[PDB]
Order: sequence, then C-alpha cells, then structure tokens
Amino acid sequence: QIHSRKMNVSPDVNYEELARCTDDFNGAQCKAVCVEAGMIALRRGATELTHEDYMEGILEVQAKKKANLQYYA
Amino acid sequence: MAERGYSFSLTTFSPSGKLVQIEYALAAVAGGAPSVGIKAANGVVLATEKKQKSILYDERSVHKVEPITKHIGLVYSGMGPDYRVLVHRARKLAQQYYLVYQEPIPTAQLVQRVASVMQEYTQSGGVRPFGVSLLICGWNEGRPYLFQSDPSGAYFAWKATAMGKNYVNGKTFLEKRYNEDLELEDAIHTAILTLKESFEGQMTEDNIEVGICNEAGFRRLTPTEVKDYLAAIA
Amino acid sequence: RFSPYVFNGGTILAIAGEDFAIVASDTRLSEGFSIHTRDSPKCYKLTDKTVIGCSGFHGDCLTLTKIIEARLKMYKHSNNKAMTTGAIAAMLSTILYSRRFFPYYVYNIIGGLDEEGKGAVYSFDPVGSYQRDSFKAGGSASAMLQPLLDNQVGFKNMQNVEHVPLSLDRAMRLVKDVFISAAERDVYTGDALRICIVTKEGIREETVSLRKD
Amino acid sequence: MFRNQYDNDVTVWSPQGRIHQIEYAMEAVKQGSATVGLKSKTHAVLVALKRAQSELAAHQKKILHVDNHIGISIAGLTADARLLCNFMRQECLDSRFVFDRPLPVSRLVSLIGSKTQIPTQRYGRRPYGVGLLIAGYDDMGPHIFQTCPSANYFDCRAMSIGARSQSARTYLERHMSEFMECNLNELVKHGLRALRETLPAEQDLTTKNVSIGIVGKDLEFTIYDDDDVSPFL
Amino acid sequence: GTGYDLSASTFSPDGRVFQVEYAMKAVENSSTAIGIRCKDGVVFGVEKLVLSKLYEEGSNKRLFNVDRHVGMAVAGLLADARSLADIAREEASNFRSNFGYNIPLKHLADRVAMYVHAYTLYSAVRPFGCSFMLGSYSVNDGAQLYMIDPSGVSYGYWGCAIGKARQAAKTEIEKLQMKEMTCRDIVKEVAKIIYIVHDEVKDKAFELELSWVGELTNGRHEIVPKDIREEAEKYAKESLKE
Amino acid sequence: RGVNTFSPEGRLFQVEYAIEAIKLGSTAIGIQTSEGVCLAVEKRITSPLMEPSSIEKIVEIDAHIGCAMSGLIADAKTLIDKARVETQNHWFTYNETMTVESVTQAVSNLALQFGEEDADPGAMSRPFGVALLFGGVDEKGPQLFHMDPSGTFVQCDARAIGSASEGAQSSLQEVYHKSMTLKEAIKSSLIILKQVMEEKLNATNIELATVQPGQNFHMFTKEELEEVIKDI
Amino acid sequence: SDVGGCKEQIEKLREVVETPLLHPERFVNLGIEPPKGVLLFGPPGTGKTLCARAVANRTDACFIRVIGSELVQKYVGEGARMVRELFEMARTKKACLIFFDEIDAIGGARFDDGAGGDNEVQRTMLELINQLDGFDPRGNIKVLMATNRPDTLDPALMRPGRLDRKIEFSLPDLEGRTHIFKIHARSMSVERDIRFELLARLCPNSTGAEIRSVCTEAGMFAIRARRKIATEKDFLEAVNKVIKSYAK
Amino acid sequence: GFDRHITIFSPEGRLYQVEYAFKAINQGGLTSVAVRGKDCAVIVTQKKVPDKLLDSSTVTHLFKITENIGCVMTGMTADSRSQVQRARYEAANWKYKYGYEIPVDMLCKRIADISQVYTQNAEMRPLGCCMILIGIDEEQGPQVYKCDPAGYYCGFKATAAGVKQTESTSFLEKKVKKKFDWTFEQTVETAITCLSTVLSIDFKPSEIEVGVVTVENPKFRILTEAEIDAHLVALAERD
Repeated sequence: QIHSRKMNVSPDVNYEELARCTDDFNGAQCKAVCVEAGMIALRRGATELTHEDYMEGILEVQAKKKANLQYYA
Repeated sequence: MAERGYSFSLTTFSPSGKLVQIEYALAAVAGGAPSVGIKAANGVVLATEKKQKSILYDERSVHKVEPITKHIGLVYSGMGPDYRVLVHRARKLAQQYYLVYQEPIPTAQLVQRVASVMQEYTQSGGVRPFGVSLLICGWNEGRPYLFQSDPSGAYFAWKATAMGKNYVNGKTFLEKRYNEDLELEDAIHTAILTLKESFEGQMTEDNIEVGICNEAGFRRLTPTEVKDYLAAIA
Repeated sequence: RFSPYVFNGGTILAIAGEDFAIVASDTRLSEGFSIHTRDSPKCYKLTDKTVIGCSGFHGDCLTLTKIIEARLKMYKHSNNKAMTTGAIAAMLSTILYSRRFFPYYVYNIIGGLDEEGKGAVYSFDPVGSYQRDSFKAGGSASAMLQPLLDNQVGFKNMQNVEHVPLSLDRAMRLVKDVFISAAERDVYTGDALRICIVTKEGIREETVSLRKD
Repeated sequence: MFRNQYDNDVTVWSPQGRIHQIEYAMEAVKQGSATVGLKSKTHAVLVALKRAQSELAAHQKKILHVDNHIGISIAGLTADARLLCNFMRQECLDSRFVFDRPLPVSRLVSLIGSKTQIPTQRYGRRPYGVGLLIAGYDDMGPHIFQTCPSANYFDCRAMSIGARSQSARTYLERHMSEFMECNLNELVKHGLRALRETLPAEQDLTTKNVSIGIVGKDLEFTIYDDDDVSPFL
Repeated sequence: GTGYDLSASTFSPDGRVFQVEYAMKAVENSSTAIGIRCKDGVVFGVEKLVLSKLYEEGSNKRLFNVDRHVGMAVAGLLADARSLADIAREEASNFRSNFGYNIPLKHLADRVAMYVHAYTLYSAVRPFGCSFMLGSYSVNDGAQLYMIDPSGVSYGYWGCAIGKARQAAKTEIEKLQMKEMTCRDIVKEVAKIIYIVHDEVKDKAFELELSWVGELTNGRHEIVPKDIREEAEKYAKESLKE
Repeated sequence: RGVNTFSPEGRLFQVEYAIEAIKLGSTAIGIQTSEGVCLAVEKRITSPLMEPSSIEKIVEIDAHIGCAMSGLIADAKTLIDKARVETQNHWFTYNETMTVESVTQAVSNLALQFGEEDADPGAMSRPFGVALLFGGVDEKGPQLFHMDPSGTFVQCDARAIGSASEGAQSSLQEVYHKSMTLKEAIKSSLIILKQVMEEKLNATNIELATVQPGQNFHMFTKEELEEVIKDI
Repeated sequence: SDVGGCKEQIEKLREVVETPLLHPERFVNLGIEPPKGVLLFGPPGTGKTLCARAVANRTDACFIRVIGSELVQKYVGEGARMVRELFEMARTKKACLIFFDEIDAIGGARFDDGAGGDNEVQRTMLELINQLDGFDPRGNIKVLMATNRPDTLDPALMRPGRLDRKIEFSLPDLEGRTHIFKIHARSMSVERDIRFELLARLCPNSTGAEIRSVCTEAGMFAIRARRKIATEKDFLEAVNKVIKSYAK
Repeated sequence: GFDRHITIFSPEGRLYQVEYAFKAINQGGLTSVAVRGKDCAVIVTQKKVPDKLLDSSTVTHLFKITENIGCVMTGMTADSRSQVQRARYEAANWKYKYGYEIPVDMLCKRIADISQVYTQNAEMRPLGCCMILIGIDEEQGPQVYKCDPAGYYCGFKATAAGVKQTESTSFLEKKVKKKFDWTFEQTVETAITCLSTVLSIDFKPSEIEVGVVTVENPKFRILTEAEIDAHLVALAERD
C-alpha cells in the first residue's frame, strides 16, 4: 500500500489474497513485484494498475515461484 | 531397507589391478603386537607379546591364543574384536563337522574354511572383510604343521615366520638364526630372543604368552615354566 | 467328528411366462423330525427383475447371496454396464466349481426377465452345470410334484390331447393349488406360502397361508 | 542449490526443517482443474469443471461415483486416482459384507490416510499429486472433507481446489451465511458464480464443461451431465 | 555438503546427526501445550490457533486418547502423531488382554521409547517430528506424567510444556505450589497461563482447550469443555485482559 | 539422481520424454465418422531389399475392437499380449462382449508399474513409450479413443498422432465433419497421408483398415488399396 | 541471425534495454523504474551470445565488455580495486551496458567461506554486491550477465534489488527452424521446388546453431559435385554426420 | 576416507567415526567412578537436575540388570536405554536355556560380539555407549568389567567414567597399592573421596548416588541417606 501510493490505481485492490499467495519473499522482492506489475501494465496500454497485473507478476521467478499446465486430460 | 544397501563391494578392481582395501589390511596387520612362530618339528612353538598399557587389569583375563580344538590353536596379528569373532564361528564349524565323523581334524580343511568366510566377504558388499592374519598351529602324528592365513584369503606353509610391528626386520633376524635340529625347550629360547630383538618394552612372565603343540597336541605353559626358561638364558 | 453336512432346504416352484415369471416357496423350514424354524423363505429378490433361490442349507444361502451382490456393484463401478441373467448364470457356476472341494452345497436357481420381453430361468446342479428350463420345482417335495406340474402347466408331454397358452392368473391358481396339496404329503412343506411375482412393471409379493397339523 | 539433493531424499529435512516434497505436491494440485464444494449440511453440491484438450475431443470426467451415498471430485492427474479408488471401493464392500453398515465417511477417510503416510515416512513413494473434495451423506448428515496428498484431512463446510482457489473462497465466506440449511437452487447459483472466480474469467460460461452433482437428505449419488444442467439453470 | 543429512545410520563430528537436531527444532516451531500433574490427578491444556471460518474440527484436534484410561497430547505434525498413536493403542491393547492388566503408563512409554531409538540407528525410516505428552491417574500408583521427545529421551515430570513458549511457561509453572490445591482449582489456573501466554503469540484468534484426568473422572480420560471451561475463562478475563 | 523422483515441477520427467520419442516415429491417422471407424497408417519402407510385407503396425485386438500403435515399437508388442488375453478372459467368464473403453482402462492400470519405489509396484523401471488409437464398435456405436502415454485415455472422433501431428491435426479439422460419408472419408484421409510423405505413394508402405457393423473388422487388401489411389 | 527460437529473447530484451533510453519521460509519469540487470543462460555461440551484440548495435549506447576471468589477479585487494574502477567509469558516462563474459569464475558456486583462495574470488563476488545493493542507484547503466546453467550462481546474485529478469533460450519449434534456414538461403544458391521444413520435422530437434551447421555442410557436397545450385540430395547426407557429432 | 555414506579400512588405523563415539559420550556433566574391593564393589554416581518441574524418583542412571548383576551406563540416553532392554532379554534367555546363572563376564563378551557386527555394516552404526558391569561372582568373587563400544571389554582393578577419566586414574593408582587394607565402609569412604577431588564438589545428601555390590549377598542396592551421610561425615573428621 505504501509503494502503490506513487503508482496510478484503479480503486479496488485486493492485497490480502495477494499477500497470502506470495510466499517467502524479502522486503525488496515484494517491491519488485509492484514495479514489475506497472511494467506489465505498460505493455497493455493500461494507464491504471489493476489486480490482474499483480497476479501475473508474483508467478514469475524471483524466489522460485513458477507454474506449469498439463497434468489433466 | 532391510535388504537394500550395497550389494557390490567396497573393494574394487583398479586400473592398477590391485585391491585397495586389501592393501590397507597389510597396514592393519602391521600395527599388531610382536608375534613369532617356530616349528620344533616334533613340537611347535608359537609366541607373542602382551603389551600392557593400563596397570588396571585383572588376572590374565583375555588371551590372544584361544584353542579352536584340542589339537589346533590359533594366534594372530591384527584387530582383537575381529579375532574373538573369528574364533567363535570357526570353533563352531570345527566341532560340528568333526563330530559327524569321529576322525580327528585335518589341518588344511580348517584353513579352507577360514579362508572361505574371509573370501565371501570380499565377494559380497555391505560388510567388510576381517583384518587379521593368523598362525594356525597344531600337531597330529608325523604330519607337517605351522601354517599362516592372510586377511587376503591366501595360505602358505612355513617353518618359521613373524608378525606385528617391524615384521620385515624381525623376519630377517629370524632367517639367520633359525636352522637345523632344535628342541622344544630350545625353540622357546629362540623365540623369546627374536621377540626381544623386535622390541622389548619389558618381558615378565605376563608380557609373554607361549603355547606349544607337542605331546597330544596343544598344551598351555604355566607362568612358572616360562619363567624357568627366562633364567635359562635371558 | 462334527458334521460337514446338514440339511435344511424347503421347497420352491419357478414358473416361467413369456413376459412374466413367478417363484413361489414355503416359509416352513425343517430338517428331519425337529423343526428349525416355522418361517423364512429361500426366495429373494436380487433386484432389477432378477429373483433367485438357493435351496440346500441356510448357512450357505445367505453367504452366496451377499457376495453376488458386491460383484454386481463393483462391475457397475468398473464402467457403467450391468450383468445380464446369463452373465450371472456363469458367475454362480465358477463359485460352485471351486466349492466342489468344499463339502456343503446348495441347489440354486435364478429367474428374471430378459430384454427379449420374456422370462429366463436357469437352474444349476450342486457341482456346477447349467440347463435351460421351462419350469422347475426345487427342494424336497419337488420330485413328487413335478410330473403333474409339468403336465398341468405344460401340455408338452406325450400324454395330453391339447395345448392352452399361459395366463398369469391361471398360473397363480395352479401354484396355490399345488402347494395346499403338497402340505399333507410332506413335513417340509407347510405354514405359509410366499409368492414372488415378476412383471415388467416391477416386483410384487403376495402371501397366503396354508394348513399345518 | 541442492535442489537435486532434496529430490533424492524422500527422508529430507532441511535447516528450516522443510519438506520440499510436500511443496512439490501442492504445485501439482494447483495444476489441476477447478472444483468447488459446498454444503448446507442437509444438502451438499459440487460444481466441477470438466475440460477437453482439443476441439475434436469431448470432456473427461472428474466426478467419480465412489458409492451410492459417498462421492468425490478429483483435481490433478487421472492415472493415480483410479488406483486409490479401487482400494476405497473394496473397503466399502467388506463393510457391507461383514458389518452391513455404511460406515462413517469420516472414519473411512482417516484410515486411508495412514496407509499413505507411512510410505512417506520411509524409502520409496513419490507424492500422488491429486487433492480431492470428498462428499458423502452419513448418519449425522452430509459432511465434506478435503484430502490432500499431504494426507491433510480437514472437514470444511465448503472448500475449493484449482488455480485461483482463494478467489472463490472469499466469495464462499461472504455468501457463507446466506447458505443456511436450505434451498437446492440457491447453492447451485452461487456455485456457478463462484466457479467463474476460479477461472481466468476471460472464458465465458459453457454448459458442456460444467457438471453438477448433488447428494442430500433423500438423495444419493446423481450427476447432471452436459445439457442436463440447463433445467436447473 | 555435510555428508550426514544423507545418512541417518551413522556417527558425525557432532555425534548424533543433523537430521535428529532438526526434528527437535520443528516441535518448537509448532503451537503451545502444557500439562500440570497433581496429587489428585493430571490436567492437560493446549492452545489451538484459529485459521478461518470455513473450517471446523471433527477428527483433527491436538488432544488424543490412548486406550480408554490414557490421555495424550502432542506438539509437532498432526498427521504423523496420529500414525504413531493408532499403533500404540493397539500394542497396549494386545498387552491389556494378554497379561489381563490395565497397562501402566510407564510400560507404554518404554514401548514407544524403543521404537524411536531404532529409527535413529537406520536410514530407512526418517523420524517423527513430534513430542508426545502422556499420563493419567493410576488407581494405586498415583498420577504420573511423562513426556517423550523425538530426541530419544523421556522422563517423569511435575510439569512439562512444549511449544515456542516453552521457557517462559516453565518459569511461571515453577513459581507455583507443589500440591497445587485441587484439580478443579488448577483448571482455572492453567487457563490464566494460556490466557496470558497468548498476548505473546497474538497475531490471530485462539481457542482454549482443556482436558483432565481427575479423582472425579475416576481415572478415565475426558475433555473439559462445557460451562466448566467457560468459568475459568471468565476468571482470566477479569484478572487481566492480556 | 533418482528416476523415482516426482520432480520439483511435480510433472514427472519420464512421461515428457516419451512424447519426443513419438515425434520420431511415423504418422497414424484416425477418423471415426457417423458410421464406421477408419484407421490409416504409414508402415513405411526405405530399401529395396526389405520386405515391409512382413511389417505391420495396425493390429486387430479382436474382431470388434482394433488399435493402431505409434512409438517404440518393441514395447507395443508387450502391450498387446496383455490386452488381448484380458479381453478373452471376459469371454470365458461371461461369454460376452467387452467395451472398447473397458479394454483401454485395463491396459492403463498396467501403464503404472515404473519405478521400484513405493508409489508403483516394481516389475518395470520405466513406462511404455507408445500412444495408441483405440477403436471399436458396440451398442455405443463406433467410437475412438486416444490412449495417451501419460497413462490416461481421452475420447476422440478424429485424431492424428505422429511427427507431422501439429500440421496434420490442423489439416484434419477442415476436412472433418460431424456427418460425412465413410467412403468420402477414406479419400480425405488419403490426402493428409499424401501431404506428409517424401517417399513414393504406393500400396507397399501405407495401410488402411476400417470397421463397419455389416462386415466386422476388415484389413484392406492391396488390390483394394490400389483402387482407392485411382479415385484421388 | 538465428531468430526463430531466439524470437522470445529478442522481444523482452528490447523492452528492458532499449525502451527506457528511447522514451524515459513516459516511465517517470507513471512512477515506475526499470531493472538494472538481465541474465542470459544456455549454450554460447547459439545466439545467446549474438543477442547481446545485436541489441548493442540497435540500442546505441556503448557496449563495454569485461571478461570476469581476466579480472582475477595474482595478488589480493587488486581484485576489489578493479571492480570499483569499473563502477566509477560506469557512473560518469551514464548510459552504458556492462557485458560480463561467463561470470562464474568470480560468479557464484560458493558459500563454503574459504578453504584456500576460494576466499580471494569470494571477496570479488561480495564487492560487486556492495556496489549494486549500495547507495549508488542504477542510473542509465544496464548489466548483461552470462552464465552456463544459472543454477551455479548464488542466491545473493539471484536476489531482487539487482537481478529481476532472467531471459531464457529454448528448444525451437519447427516453424522457427525454417526462419533460420530462410536467412541462410539468400546466400546459398538454391532451387526452390523442394521444401526444407518437411526434412526438418524428420531431423533431430536441436537448437539454432546445429540448424545453421547442417545447411553449411550442404553447400560443400555441391562444390565436390561440380554443381552450383543446391539439390535435394545434399540434405540427406548432412543428418548422418551431425547426429554423430554431438555423441562425438 | 569416505565416511560420507560408508566406512572403510583406511591408513588412519582407526576410524574418525569410532573416535567421535569415544569423544562425546556424555552431553551433560555427570562423572562416575567405580572401585573394586574383596569386601564390596562400589560405583559412585551423581544426581543432578536442571529444575524442579521434573521428578528425581524415577530419574536414575543406575540400572538393576538382574538381582545379581548391576549396570551403570555412560552413554547417550537413548542408546543406554536400548541396550538395557536388549540385554535383559538375552540374559533371561541364557537362564532359560542353560538353567544356570549367567556369568557377568559372559554377558560382556556376548554383547561385545553384537557391537562388532555393527562395525562391519556400512548400513548401520553401533550404539554409542560404555557399559560397566559389576557383580558378585561365587566363581572368582566380585567382578568388575568395563566395555567400550569398539568391541573392547576388559576387567580392571577399578575404573572411572565421565570426561575426566584420566584425572581420576591418577588418584586411583595411588590408592590401588593398598585397598585390601580397607574394610567395608572404608572402601566406600575412599570411593567418595576420589570423585570429590576430581569434580571439586564436597557432596551433599541429594547430589550423590553411591551403589554398592556386597559380598556374601546377591544384592545390588543403592544406599539409604543415613548410611550415605554417615560416610560424608566420616571424611569431615579427618579434615
């Protein structure tokens, strides 16, 4: 919330779900996701940062958060 | 596990063509307190040194010569616990096989059994071979006697040999002094001298253990008896 | 030593339509000269328009029945699909062929309806074996009742002038009449009579009581 | 480093005492399909998404009829699940033969757990990487349990598995009080909504993927499949 | 590489293995349980942290029974504790029928002690990471309390406690009476200790759980819920708010 | 470095590798239409001193279920022996017909035995490297399933597997229709099979079979294949 | 020159390096600051290497190449001195790229804390961290790191607030291979009536470097044949050698 | 060599791992001593606790192995307790089978063989403990045998345990010239005295735990306070 004050925000932000999903992060790495979410946001053309940008951002490697799909038929 | 572990052995062929673990056991042997053997032909003498290192002891408690049978005896150089265990299994095998039959034990057959147990452990893993070398001493009739058994699994006949610390040096002394006809009393004098030459920390009637195979096989010497020989020639 | 064979069987009668079947049974169960119980049938509804009856000994009868029921449940789990009558017919036999070493036995019969819009009844021997029926009486009193049953219901012997085709109603009258008659000729028949009537609507039960003395 | 070390030991213990194997197992649950579980505690429903790999296929089932009073949804790989399911059916069969009782699903679930846990407690066994939402209608009502391949057994009044589980959880907590001990219809609507939360939400609702399964006071195991959910939509 | 995380069937330059120390770190990493023994019986109490409202307890707790005269509580991982325990009751039961006696507390311990030490000698089966607190009232011997550690160490106690709080709890406990009044009085007292302990643990709610083996229970193992739990709670709420 | 490992991803290593092995084999094609299932294959050839007359890779499991297999060919020889027997056992027990699907499940149980660990009972150290397209006809009509080396089965109506699969499946879409003539299909199949090839189109490297209700499982003969060539 | 499976790596590298220098004023309005370093891994000379030069030419900022292995010295304290010197120069010029060639020599492996001059190399590794995490700020300075397998490297080197994006290489899809072949076919005399993609599906899946190499092999056979145009025949031959060459 | 997941023969002549068992065999500060007379054999140990939330009426490190035999253990607690249980079964069995009493020495030798095998396995380690056996035989009189877990055991004229063994040894030798001049109790007194000098603690009634074996009785008993205080008082009078 403190870091996001510089950043342009759409009005709802649902930090609690995000905070929980995030795991084993140091103080810099959480900050890292935020700036990054703004970079993702830049690619969209979106002028306001929204929930979805963050979700992609944490999923990215920086404490070995990763995902893969295919383990279903 | 309970059947998992190392199926193949610690010992392994080398591009040397030597067996590493085997090499180490000659070292393991090396550390042993001084041992000798003299074959008096009609008799046999085996002797060794009890080092002593704690004044706190009792009796003459554990030995380093134990009777397998009433006719053959073992003495060794290498690791003591291994020795106790080695004697137990063999001792069990000697009695069982030669009470099926009523014939008394042939020497070679004991050697064949000790070597196999040593060899199976070389073949298999999980367990390591024993790191002892034995002198199999017996008497029976007019047969040859005094035999040596390696941690290697090999056997040889000898007239005389030596073990323990500085084995090569003692054997060279032994080689020169030991010749022709001798007596059972005479063989004892020599063995004490050869042990003294290897090292004397001291010799008392409790640094020495001497046993012979002569009248009706293995007989254990009294402490006084040996002491008579020490005076007979120091 | 102790027995490896005890009798307990009753008497039953299975009658096959061509779109219905009825399987009827006494409730009286006896062995010899002492009476085990004055109640209980050996005919049961397995379900889905399959009716089954196991005559021979009560101890065996409950056990087979329970056991079959799981094989049917398991089968449906294994992929949706059910045993037909015929399937069940093979399944009982394998069990029996195993039991040929076991010293207790039973005389089993299965009845139900096909999807050919008619009855099938298959009857087994107490060693294994199967045969196609038209009509079967099973149990003790069977041997005496059956030639007459065969003739009155059937008209398929070489000793009758005519045929008539079955009717349900008519089958019910004949069945009661045979049982009421059976009773003063046995001490294995009596008390009450339990009728399982099998139709394509569903399974109905009727009970009527009989004489005793 | 030592990532390979921690795979190589199934007896693993680290300075922080973590067991990575469990961790891996959790990522595998998140890889699976989307499933929700809901109960009023007089009816229980589960909306489950059944998906298809490509256009010319048709969806694979993830709702399994374990018994005619108990059932599950699977979320994770199909192959392991089949193996577990035979053991549990046979455990139900002997209950019926010997005892002639259904047996508490609570009691059942606990037993299955042990037999898995003990092989993690020694050499061999990789994680099974399927999580389950297990439903059943027992003597004291329906009950809902989450079985994990961490053998973490918990009874919940509703739960969810699938990536973005948390989303739907938060809605379930919000609507939680509305669920009460009635209405069939209401539970399903909330489920359809909730299920939308689990998905990326760019994918629009479809009747071929969804599947609705109910068990309740006089109900046993029934599945609504394809089009059949439209009546109740 | 230390060369001995790999093993668990060997010696190290620290003697025992690193794996065994780690198991000891993990119990302390868990929640918090205490036990107080008295001359009339023995009381167990445990703190459980609340997660969220969806959940509910109905077979997963932290208080566990042994047999039908033995009380059992644990710190560490739930699933593994339950696995140890099911076997213990069963082992106890075969005894119970066979010798015809209702097992001692002391004999049960010995049986568990031996199991854990055997697993330290091998590398086949990784150890449990639990610590188990057991005890009851024996009709002719008294109350006896034991605690078994994953460290292959077990003793008889007047008090024992485990969890993050351990050091601190034992201090307060240490302050109190040997006799400690009557059992009933202790139910209230243990509740103050937990009540106060939670200010130190507070990040979310807790639920207070108490149990007993009492002279009034006649040596059987029962939970203390009901009005009885609530009064002890009121008394803590009055005294301080922490 | 265990292969008893689950993998940190949690996506087992060995299964993934198998798909690569498959990309190296031939191309096998299936279209099931409204009535009938067709399976077409490339059995290939290379040298003139070879007899592929001998070779095959499309087998009839029974006269009402067939399978085409693709991948490490020796494994599939093991795979079929188990299946074929299991089907036959059901005929001893109930003298009745098995579903294509029931047969496919039975074989998938056997797909999991890899390892010597305690998630799988050992016999094998690794899995079968093959996918199969399982066809049959029953009361649920002609159906097709794709047996996935991932020890799982998915249902299908049209599928290609093979090296060319990525392209082929795309090509398969335009020509597929929910209703299309069986004979028409065979021509459509032939077109995709032609496209993949670099080597000559002859009746001595490609093989067709179909199952129709009116004549059982039938393997298509050379003379028949040559006629199909003439039409397109 | 190897784009096709190097395609993803290009797309991201432009966004990280080029875009901040081209349009900085935009990033400020938003209130976002871009990373300072990106990481390259996989085999060199496959276009992992090319990619760093290819952006260097496009981006128009000086490409400064330091070989970490060289920085290593015979006598202590010198090594730190070097690290420091590099950073002072880097600061002055603002907008520059520091290309680190296979930092693993003084890149991580290492946590053991000495055992005999594993300390001296560790001191350099730690000194770099000080400058990065320190009071300096990024500026317009960009860092490209080169590792074999990224695994080697230590958690300190990995950690955010210096390393954030790790740009990867990959097994190239079939379509991709064709683009690389397409690049090659302008120089190489061909006859287009045959199509390389069909062969390529049949050929082993392999990264970009082997794909150019088989082509290169193909021209030779022509030259022996005494033909000036490519042929279908040449292509068949190349696969047998190449399949052998990885396995030595 | 490679101690890492196997143990082999080395030029070291011992094993790093065997030495490590010798080295840390106590993780507390207890020390023990044992002396042998022809009037008694006494083992003197300590009682110590860290707090008083713990009981001390079940805490002990002296074990009654059987009526005649007594055993004090120096070792890791887990390992000491295991070994006792194993021994208890083996003794009992020896009584059943032979019908005659198990010699003290015989047990030490049997146990020693069990230690030794584990030394051959590179899939299992030996238990970490030194076991001192004490007893009263009618076949040589009282007997005092110490084991070490190398497979080594021997009988001694007296011995000491804890980490300060060598220091205790020096007192012991001085004493051991004359020890057949001590009567019953005076054995006990000297025995207290040599632990008090090493350890540098003038004992207290709840810090000490003397165990005595008594000749002409098959008793092993830990002494009552009155007797233990009577001795303690006895050394004051000579100070």
